[PDB]
Amino acid sequence: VISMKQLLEAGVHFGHQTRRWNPKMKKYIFTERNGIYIIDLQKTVKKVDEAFNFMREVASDNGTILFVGTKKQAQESVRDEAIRSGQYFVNHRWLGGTLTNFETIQKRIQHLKKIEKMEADGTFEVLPKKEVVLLKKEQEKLERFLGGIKDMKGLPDALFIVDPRKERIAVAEARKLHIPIIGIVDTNCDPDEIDYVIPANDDAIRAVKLLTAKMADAIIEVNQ
RNA sequence: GCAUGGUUGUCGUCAGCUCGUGUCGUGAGAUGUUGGGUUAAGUCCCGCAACGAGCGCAACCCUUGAUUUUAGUUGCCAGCAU
Ligand SMILES: [Mg+2]
Ligand SMILES: [Mg+2]
Ligand SMILES: [Mg+2]
Ligand SMILES: [Mg+2]
Ligand SMILES: [Mg+2]
Repeated sequence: VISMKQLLEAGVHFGHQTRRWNPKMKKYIFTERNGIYIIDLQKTVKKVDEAFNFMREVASDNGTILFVGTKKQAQESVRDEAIRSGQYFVNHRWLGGTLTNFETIQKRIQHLKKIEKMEADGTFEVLPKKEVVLLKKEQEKLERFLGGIKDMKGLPDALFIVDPRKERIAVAEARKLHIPIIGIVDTNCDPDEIDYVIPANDDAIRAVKLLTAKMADAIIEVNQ
C-alpha cells in the first residue's frame, strides 16, 4: 500500500552495475539508465501488497518471525524494527547451521542463560580473577553472536532477509527445512529461490527502511 | 613373548589424535583441525559452513632461593661468670 512516489523519494529504483546483473531479472527491468538498471516501480508496489498479505497469516496464530540483517546497511535497521514486533532477528554473523543444527545452538543458548543468571543473585567474587575475566569475555562473545533469538522457542514459520546474495547460507538451509522466505532482491539476485521476491535497491538505508517499516507495522496488529 | 594377562623401551614431554550434531560429494572422503599475527605448545584472539566436546599442552604436587607467628631439645651462645 506504499505509493510509488514514496519509493521514488526513497531511491528504490536504483540497480547494480549493468556488467553484473542476473538475466532472470529481465522481467523487472525498466529502461536501463546510465550504467544503472532501473526497475518497474509498479511491479514493486504490486509485490509489496502480496508480501504484506502473506506475512499476516503466518503470525495470525501468534507465531514466530525471524529477520536477517547480515548486510552492513541493514544491521541496526532490523534491530530497530524487530523490537516493535516482538520477534527474532540476526545481526553481525549468521552461525553456520543455525536452523539445521538447532539442538547445539539451543544448548549454547542455555549456556548463555546460565551465564546471565550467574551474577544476578549468586556470587562471583569467590571465583579467582582469571575465572571472572574469562567468563565476562565469554559472555560478551556469545552475546554479540546470538543476541536476539535468545528466547526463541521452536523453529520459525517465515524468514526475512535483505541480500539473498550475501546470506546464501540462510536461504540454502531454509529451503531444506521447507519454510518460506520473503526478502528484497537487487538486479543480480536469484528470483526462483525466493518465494515472495520484492524488487528494490538494497544498498540504501532509506530503501530498506521504507519496506521494513511496512513489514513491522503489518505484524503489530495481526497478533490480535 | 607369533596364542596371552601384567610390566617396560622407542618416536618424544614431540604437539598432536579424535568425536556428536550439522553441511558439501554418486562414492572412498571433506570441513570443524585450513587463513593472520602470536607463543615453549591446535597456547590466545581475529576470520570463516560450522557449533561444541574428549584425550594430550598449561595449572593442582615435591624441592631450592626471601620473609611473619607459635616451638626452644639432644639445637644455637650476643649480652653473664667458670
Ligand atoms: Mg611382542
Ligand atoms: Mg582431518
Ligand atoms: Mg611442550
Ligand atoms: Mg594456525
Ligand atoms: Mg586444547
